[PDB]
Amino acid sequence: HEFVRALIKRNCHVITTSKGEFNMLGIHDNCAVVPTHAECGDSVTIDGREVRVLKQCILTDTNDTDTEITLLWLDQNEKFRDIRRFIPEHQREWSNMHLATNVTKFPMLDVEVGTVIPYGEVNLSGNPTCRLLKYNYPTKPGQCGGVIANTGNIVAIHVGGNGRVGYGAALLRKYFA
Repeated sequence: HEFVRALIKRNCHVITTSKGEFNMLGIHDNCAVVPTHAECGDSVTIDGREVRVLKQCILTDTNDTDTEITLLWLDQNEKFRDIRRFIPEHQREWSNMHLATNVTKFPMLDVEVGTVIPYGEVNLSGNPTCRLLKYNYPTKPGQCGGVIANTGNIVAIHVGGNGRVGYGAALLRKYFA
């Protein structure tokens, strides 16, 4: 609510790649999360400036299936507010979740997507993607990277949809240990 808006303002940035504009969610220290299909390079445009990526980790499950989550370790002095304590340890169903992003098409957007349910593996644009949470909301192109959350629970980043539902990549605390 207030929590989600403060999260966007404090930890989120516009990342621009050849795939367009995405929301980038800082997690802790210099480590941020972006959708894997943003295809970030060795340096990324953040809030209109080139930022060098010290290390990139494309996260996979134990069968090497994409989670659609990529970790960026950024060459910056700033430290993200450590939000790991709000990131769940396991996949679970959540009620009254919001999608929030800040992007040219969707500036300071916050919308209620409702209930978020663990949904498993889905092929997104031909690529198998695991550990997705699904919400019955007609999410739109340009909302990728948006945060799926509510007060105290930071649960996914938005990574796809089909015009009727949205798929979020589950954020799990062990990713960020």
